[PDB]
Amino acid sequence: DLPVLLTDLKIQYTKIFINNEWHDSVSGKKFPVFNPATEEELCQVEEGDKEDVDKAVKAARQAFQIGSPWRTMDASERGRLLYKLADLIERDRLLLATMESMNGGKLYSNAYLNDLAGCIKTLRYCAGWADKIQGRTIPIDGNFFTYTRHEPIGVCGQIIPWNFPLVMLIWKIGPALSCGNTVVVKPAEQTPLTALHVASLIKEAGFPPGVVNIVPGYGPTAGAAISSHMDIDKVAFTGSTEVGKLIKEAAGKSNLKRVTLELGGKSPCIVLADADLDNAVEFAHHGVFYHQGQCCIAASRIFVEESIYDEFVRRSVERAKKYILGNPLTPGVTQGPQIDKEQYDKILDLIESGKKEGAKLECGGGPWGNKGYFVQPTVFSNVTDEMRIAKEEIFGPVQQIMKFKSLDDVIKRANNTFYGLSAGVFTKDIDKAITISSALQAGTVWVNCYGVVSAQCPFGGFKMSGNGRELGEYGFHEYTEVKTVTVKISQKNS
Amino acid sequence: DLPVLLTDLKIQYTKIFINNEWHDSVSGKKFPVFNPATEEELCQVEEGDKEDVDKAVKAARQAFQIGSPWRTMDASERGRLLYKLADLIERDRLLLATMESMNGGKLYSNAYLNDLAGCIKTLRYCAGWADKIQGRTIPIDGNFFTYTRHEPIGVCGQIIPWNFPLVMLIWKIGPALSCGNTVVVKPAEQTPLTALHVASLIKEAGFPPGVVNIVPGYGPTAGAAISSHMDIDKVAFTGSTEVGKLIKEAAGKSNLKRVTLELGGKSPCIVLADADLDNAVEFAHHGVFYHQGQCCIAASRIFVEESIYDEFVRRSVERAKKYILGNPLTPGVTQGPQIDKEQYDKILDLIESGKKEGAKLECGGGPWGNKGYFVQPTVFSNVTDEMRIAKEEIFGPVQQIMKFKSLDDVIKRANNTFYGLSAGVFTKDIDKAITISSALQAGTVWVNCYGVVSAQCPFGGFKMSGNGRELGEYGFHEYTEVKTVTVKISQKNS
Amino acid sequence: DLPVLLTDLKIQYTKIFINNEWHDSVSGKKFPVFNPATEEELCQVEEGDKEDVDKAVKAARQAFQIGSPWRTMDASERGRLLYKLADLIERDRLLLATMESMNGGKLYSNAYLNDLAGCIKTLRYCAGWADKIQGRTIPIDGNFFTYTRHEPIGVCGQIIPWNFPLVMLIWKIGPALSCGNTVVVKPAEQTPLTALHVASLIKEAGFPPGVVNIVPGYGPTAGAAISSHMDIDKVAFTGSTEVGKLIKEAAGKSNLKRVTLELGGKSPCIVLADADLDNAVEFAHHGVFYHQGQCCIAASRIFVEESIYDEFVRRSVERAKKYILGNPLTPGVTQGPQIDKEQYDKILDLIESGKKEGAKLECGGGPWGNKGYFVQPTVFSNVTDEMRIAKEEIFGPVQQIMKFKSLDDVIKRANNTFYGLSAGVFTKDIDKAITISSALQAGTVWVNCYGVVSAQCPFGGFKMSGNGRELGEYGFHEYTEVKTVTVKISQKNS
Amino acid sequence: DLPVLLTDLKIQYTKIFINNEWHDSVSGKKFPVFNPATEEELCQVEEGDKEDVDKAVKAARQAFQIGSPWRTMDASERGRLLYKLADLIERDRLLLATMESMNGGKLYSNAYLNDLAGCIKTLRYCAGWADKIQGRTIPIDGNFFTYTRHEPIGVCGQIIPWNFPLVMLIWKIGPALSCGNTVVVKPAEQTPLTALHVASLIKEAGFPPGVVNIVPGYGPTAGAAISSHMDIDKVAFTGSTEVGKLIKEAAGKSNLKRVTLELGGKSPCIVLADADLDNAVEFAHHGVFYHQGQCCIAASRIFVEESIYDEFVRRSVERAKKYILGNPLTPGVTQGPQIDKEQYDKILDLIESGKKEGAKLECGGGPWGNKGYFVQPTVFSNVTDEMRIAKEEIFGPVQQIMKFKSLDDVIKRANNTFYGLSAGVFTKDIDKAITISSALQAGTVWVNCYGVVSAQCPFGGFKMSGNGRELGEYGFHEYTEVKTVTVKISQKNS
Ligand SMILES: CC(C)CCn1c(CN2CCC(C(N)=O)CC2)nc2c1c(=O)n(C)c(=O)n2C
Ligand SMILES: CC(C)CCn1c(CN2CCC(C(N)=O)CC2)nc2c1c(=O)n(C)c(=O)n2C
Ligand SMILES: [Cl-]
Ligand SMILES: [Cl-]
Ligand SMILES: [Cl-]
Ligand SMILES: [Cl-]
Ligand SMILES: [Cl-]
Ligand SMILES: [Cl-]
Ligand SMILES: [Cl-]
Ligand SMILES: [Cl-]
Ligand SMILES: [Yb+3]
Ligand SMILES: [Yb+3]
Ligand SMILES: [Yb+3]
Ligand SMILES: [Yb+3]
Ligand SMILES: [Yb+3]
Ligand SMILES: [Yb+3]
Ligand SMILES: [Yb+3]
Ligand SMILES: [Yb+3]
Repeated sequence: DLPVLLTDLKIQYTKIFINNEWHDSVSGKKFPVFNPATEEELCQVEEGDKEDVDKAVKAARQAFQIGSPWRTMDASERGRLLYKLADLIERDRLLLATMESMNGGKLYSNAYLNDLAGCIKTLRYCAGWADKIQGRTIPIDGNFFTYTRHEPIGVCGQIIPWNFPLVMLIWKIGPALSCGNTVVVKPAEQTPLTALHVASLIKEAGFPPGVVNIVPGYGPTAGAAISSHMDIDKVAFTGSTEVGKLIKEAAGKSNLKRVTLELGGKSPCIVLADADLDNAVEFAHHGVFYHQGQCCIAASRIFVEESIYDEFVRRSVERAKKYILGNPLTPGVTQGPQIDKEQYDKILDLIESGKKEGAKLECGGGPWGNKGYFVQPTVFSNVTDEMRIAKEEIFGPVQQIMKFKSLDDVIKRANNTFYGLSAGVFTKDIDKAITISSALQAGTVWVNCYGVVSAQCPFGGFKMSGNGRELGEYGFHEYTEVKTVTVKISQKNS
Repeated sequence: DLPVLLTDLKIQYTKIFINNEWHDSVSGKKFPVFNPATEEELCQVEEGDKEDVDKAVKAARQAFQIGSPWRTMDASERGRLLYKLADLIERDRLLLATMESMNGGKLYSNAYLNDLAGCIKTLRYCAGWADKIQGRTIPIDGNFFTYTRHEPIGVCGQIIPWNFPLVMLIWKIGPALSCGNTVVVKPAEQTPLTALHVASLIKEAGFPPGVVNIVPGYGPTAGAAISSHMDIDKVAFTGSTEVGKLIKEAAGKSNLKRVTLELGGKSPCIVLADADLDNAVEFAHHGVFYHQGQCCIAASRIFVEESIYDEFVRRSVERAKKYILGNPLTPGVTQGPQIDKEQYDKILDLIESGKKEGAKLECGGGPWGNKGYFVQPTVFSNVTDEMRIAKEEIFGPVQQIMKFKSLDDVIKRANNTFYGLSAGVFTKDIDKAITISSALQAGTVWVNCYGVVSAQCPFGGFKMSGNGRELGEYGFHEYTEVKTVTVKISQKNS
Repeated sequence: DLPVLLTDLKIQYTKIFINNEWHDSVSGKKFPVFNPATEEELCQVEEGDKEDVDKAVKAARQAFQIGSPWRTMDASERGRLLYKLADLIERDRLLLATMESMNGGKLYSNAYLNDLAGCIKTLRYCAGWADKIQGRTIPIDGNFFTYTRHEPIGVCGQIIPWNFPLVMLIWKIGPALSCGNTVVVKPAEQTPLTALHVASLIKEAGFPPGVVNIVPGYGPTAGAAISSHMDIDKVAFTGSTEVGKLIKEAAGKSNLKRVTLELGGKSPCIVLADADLDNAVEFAHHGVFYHQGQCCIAASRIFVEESIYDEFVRRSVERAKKYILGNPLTPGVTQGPQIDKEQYDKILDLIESGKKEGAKLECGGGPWGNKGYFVQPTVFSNVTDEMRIAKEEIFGPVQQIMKFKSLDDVIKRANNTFYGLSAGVFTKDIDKAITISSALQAGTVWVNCYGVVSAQCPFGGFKMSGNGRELGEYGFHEYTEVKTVTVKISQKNS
Repeated sequence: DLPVLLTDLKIQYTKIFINNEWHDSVSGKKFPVFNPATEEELCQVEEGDKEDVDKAVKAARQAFQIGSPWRTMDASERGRLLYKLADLIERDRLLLATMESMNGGKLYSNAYLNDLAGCIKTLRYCAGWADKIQGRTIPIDGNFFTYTRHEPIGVCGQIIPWNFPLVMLIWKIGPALSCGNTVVVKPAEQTPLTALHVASLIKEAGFPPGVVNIVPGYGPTAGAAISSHMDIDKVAFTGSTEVGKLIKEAAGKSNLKRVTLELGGKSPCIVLADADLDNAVEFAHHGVFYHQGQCCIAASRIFVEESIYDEFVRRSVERAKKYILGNPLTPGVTQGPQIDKEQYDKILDLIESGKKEGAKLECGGGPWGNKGYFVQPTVFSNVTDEMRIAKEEIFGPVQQIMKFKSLDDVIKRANNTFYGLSAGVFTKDIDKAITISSALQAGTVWVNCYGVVSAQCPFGGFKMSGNGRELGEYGFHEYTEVKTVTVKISQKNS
């Protein structure tokens, strides 16, 4: 059931958010925000820089001080605030989904039914952990009483990507706040709008001032200022592996701040001859085409056993030829635009290498429309491991299909990459499902499905697809700092 | 009870250890190892470089492959191997302590009674975790069965310091092996000898070849090769904050390998007027003077409430004037040398800044002897927060004592540093012990004691004193990589 | 004789200049330009970035191609264009000086009589070199005819400082164009306006399109894009030593582009007992106070022989107390503001270290007015070599005076710095003038004067005050690339 | 006429040379030096490191002090010392050529007749410049007397390659010493021996102590110590473009030391249809095959007009098939080994890409012998611009031959590279020789010859083949620092 907003969307919040008030940039400058489906400017937003990241950090530091309201309130009350924030987002679900769809080029049905549901559910999940973060008492050698505190780390810098602006904002602030941190958030330059609306709801919910600060701006200026800042205790980043390496270097050079990264992928699927073919086709399809291919976990290499390869390719091409391109706000439209020109260019470039290096083009392979950053859904068969479209993250609607005959070999081929975010295995055989998923060097392995992500389980990459995990019980460890307290006593007893 | 070796020590193992065999360096070169108490060359050891770090990593990678003996053996058998290795070290306790004492300038009583006991106990602790590392089953939304595997990460590069060579070797390899990793270890250039003996025992114990590789050599060559290597999954390092920043940058630039660091400190003690004065004096003393001040956790800033300050200083100076300097192998000797000339120079330099910047010199303040890197135990009173001896890690036998009158102020002063490894609080008041230890930005806080370290509890720094934790249940998390497996099912039931 | 503009200044040129046309920024953004005497915004200018630096470089590259008008025109015609440009600047002298004075906080008398005269004279000087740049014929061994061509290098990136915007623009483009290069100029963010007016005159004079491109914007964005650009053959920069090191690193990492730097100073004067005291006082005064101390060559350490030290200090303080602070456009005003807040802050910070570290404050030492970045002219006597005000470039109206008794010693003290831009020697003795000036590690040494700079002689630093020389016959070498052509012949004759 | 040494060579000088005395390394370590034709160790040499580079620099700095013998001696006497050093090298010509041939794998006829003749001639050339380095007197505006001093820069760090050890040592120290600098030289790790012999002759000739210091050792240790050293005024380096970028970055980060680089090439020849075909074949052949292809200026891309392409290829292959591989000390042998395994590997790797990417292999293409680093002389025809063997410097005996039909196009292809060291043009037409050589982006262009290098003319690269020039009148500018002295006078007269 898909309700819609019964009034044109008005853009209201466009300023820097620090200490629960709206700030103009120190420079005075603003920057444009565009709608990727029309290339039209939607509004202008205040441009944060080093100078503004400093006001946000001083505020975050102040709200983190011993004796402050955020440090002294019950953990259950931190949880309460988070639940309240989720209720408010549920209240503004129609406007946030529309804003998300219009700003981020995201199908409104997905924005409303998937993105907003996931934001609300993940916040509610995080809220429940707040008063269940516990340390330990430990039977140390000698006459001592030893316990641990799982304290918040402190001021956390959090850099949000443009592909899932609201979801990723909540994946970041949810755990960080549940554990008792304060945050300085830099949403993507392309997609700052939904974050600023959420900021208004953070103020409404009653979070103490300085606990969440949101500084829209550019990666090279505001993002660099975060990663190199001397009083930021931790940085979290989701984005390309390329920028991830710069983040990790900047932390090193500056103050050795803790770093977690969720980066790109070139995630493989392995489809065995005994698999339910239609199920494998459908999940692998959605796996690569979801949100215009703009997912870190895109199933961008599909290995299919030789004897069912032809039939897999046929059914796959058939599914890809059913899309309807257009503005993501209109019902019936099933493929929106790419986010922007850089991405658009990179994708078209990569599609050309495919054709040129000699992959079989099954459909698509060019742009679409007179306005927007639209790419036709594209399928390549007979792709080989040396081709650019098998090595590089495309981040576009471009599916690679490959054959294999030997299982040992295809696992080595699946693993033969610096990436390692996710993978898929399709088979009816118990032993193969368990042994293959154990052998894949990937952070999440799906068996007979793909792209199943939930707040209850940890998510992150092996190798250069990331450091650390988000969500689940695990993700909450990355947002605490462990302190051991050891007290001399006259005599211990077990 | 202090038994000794009834024969002169012979140096036996001096080569690179890869695949359970002894290798000459690829270059052919060797480097000298000296005895810091006599400045005499003890032997020559094979010098590992990039080219040799590569042979060690290829071996570690091979031993980590799916289907290998180390990957397929029962976790309980990994535990068994570790227990066996501890029994062997217990068997060679006399020779290892002597080697440690002679190579590292460490008092033989401490080497035998503390270092060797700690190595054996910590290995036995780690051995017991091997088959108790568990993942989770998770009640994800939707019709799915989801579980996690806590897999080993892979090839771990581990860089050991010179101050506690054997203990730190075991803190590194214990957890790493218990979790199922393979390792490439680079002991300190000053102190490679005990590591190479342990390597012989790793072979005797029956570890599969390639599971532990030990490559002696230099930081700038062998250490840099580890930190920048493209097929090393994680690096662990203990040493200075300065080198720690280079390690973290190199990981960033190369392959985004995971990084844990245990770095320096400028650890404070706060002594309240109600404290047991003699107990506080004794622990603070040992806190700074242990092993010639060459401890990351040195209690190098001691803040004492004004009304008991004079009496604390008097008793402290009294204790410091009781040492007997000499070769650490002779009974009755209670202070050995510094490790080497660089450290010796840095310490004497820093002692001069004290005198010059106008701290009150209470005893010591110069070198000792005609041979060795000996520094007189040194105490400064009326030290202030701006002095070099209050800001910089000395890593030498040099105690700083300071007064305070206001508790709020002294906590801010304690916290006013980029370091954050440890701290001490001395008081009889429950509320003060709990509230002060909560307010200190330090990884371990001792109450009415100092320097109490055990395998059962996690150890690591806040801020620039480190990233991550070692030992305890916690340390074992840093040596696993979490994989989520999500399986489509027809219907789930709770 | 000081004529003035008989109409209010209107700001006309505010856009990016590429191929002799005005361009909006690719982003669409603009940035404010302020008047430092009132803190009022004067106008907004188009903000160039990487994306716009690329349009400028492609244009510069195209105008440099073999067969193009700029490459094929007579060298004498390049000279003609430069003379014409000087005539045009002479025509617009009143408006350019006013614009300079208003935008850069520069006394109008100096702007009109010194800056504009220097621009015109230096351009005319450079114009005369164009057809007098010659290579060589060389009597190589063997039967060959060998000659050299002194070709232009190619596309030169030139980054202009804010202290002398027009003068430095001409010091850069004059030689570069005379030698036949094409340029991409990034004026200072504070002072882009006069450059854009000159650009209009470059178009009027008839330079081929693409020979001069001017891209206003920020150092970290537009300046970094220049220094790291892959198709820029050379970068010239005047500014702080700090940024200079980044420029030189960026050139290294990118394309090994040639680099010339004119950086800061901490320039000394040595005043001997036999000097003409009044002359030494007057030149040393102007030496440090010229343009609010905002000169790379500021005489910021004045060493005066003990027996005339007191009298030198008295006369110096007397001269410093005669200033009249105010807006630089009003006659009678003799000290304008500092350029901006960062500089203002740094200066006030440094003045405090003086007082605190215990220099004798003779006058000044605080801000002035309710608007503007005004600092009172400040004099310190009894300054010593360890003080911050003796080691750091202040770049403000702050004079340091020091005593000496031994000539050997004071030369070592003069030289005891990483800087080395300039120095002054005041004496009546021939031998002392020659021997002292030979012994000073400085690029320009004045004898019985200071701050005498002319187009005919080379200007640049020793040590960390710069690499290379500007102006004179010398400066023209830094803008050519030497090609040797060796032709096989049957028989050579002398 | 080829005389030989009438006794087996004995290796005599193997230590670090500082202040005209022989020093053991501070570490105590030595490193092996091998004979590339037999893989046999020739001797061991003292290994210099940071710690030893510091002793060399302190010595160089002391010898450069005002009032020292090297600073105060007549320039003509610096010249005299250099002439004397050349006479001594002429005296030891037989032993130096043998040492060169044995250590560097260089044909003895070439070592004796070319390398040693070039060393002696270039030193004699440099000696004659010493008292002919002059500054200027300059007609500055105003009443001033202005002159310039062309002073030595100071301590120059000089890093010598392994391909022409003695020649390049003299190209570096000749100009540097003639201008009055002091030097710290780091010969290649492969080829330190001839440098150390020359050092003995520098002492014999009577150079003041500290004027030349020679520190054998490794690039990553001794070479890095030079490039990053804080009291070294300039660094000169010849080697790969890759290391060149590190040198230039290190200078930037450290002390902004001046930098000159002579780096790799991928130098083209253009052979027009009207050329003397046999002459073009012979020079292009020697151009690529000289010293086993181990020349920066290797003619590694030969473009031949279509109508004479086949005949050029035939004649070229014919010439390449006439070599005799073996130890370079035996008469009749015409091709020695490659310098070492790394180079050997890189060359064989690159030869494989040729075959694989589909160039026509005309002869060679594999290794030779059971000992040594020998590669068969290799010729490829029908090479195209995208192939690895057309883009990458091979530095081995591997000739690339390509066709062209359009002159405009082939000049663009010649220029379409980041390299730019040299080029060759073969034609009988005056206009084509002049216009083509003007259009080539190369530092040296030969017409109807190749590889003609002499002390009288400047040598260096455009683009990423280097910064600056060596030899000729020009090279001497890179070893001076210009000081302007401006003296106030009552009245000037022309
Ligand atoms: C990493 C994430 C944002 C991917 C988005 N996504 C969703 C919806 N998504 C948002 C709410 C999330 C939450 N609960 O927070 C649950 C997951 N569905 C997907 C995908 C997907 O990337 N791919 C490849 C898919 O195939 N499908 C089906
Ligand atoms: C970090 C560590 C190596 C410090 C060494 N240490 C020990 C003995 N040590 C070795 C075995 C370790 C184990 N169980 O692994 C237990 C701890 N005792 C100490 C200290 C100490 O540094 N300081 C400051 C002290 O005051 N005391 C008393
Ligand atoms: Cl477009
Ligand atoms: Cl478009
Ligand atoms: Cl000593
Ligand atoms: Cl000593
Ligand atoms: Cl202000
Ligand atoms: Cl102000
Ligand atoms: Cl070999
Ligand atoms: Cl071989
Ligand atoms: Yb952009
Ligand atoms: Yb378009
Ligand atoms: Yb050392
Ligand atoms: Yb000594
Ligand atoms: Yb600014
Ligand atoms: Yb103000
Ligand atoms: Yb090597
Ligand atoms: Yb071999």
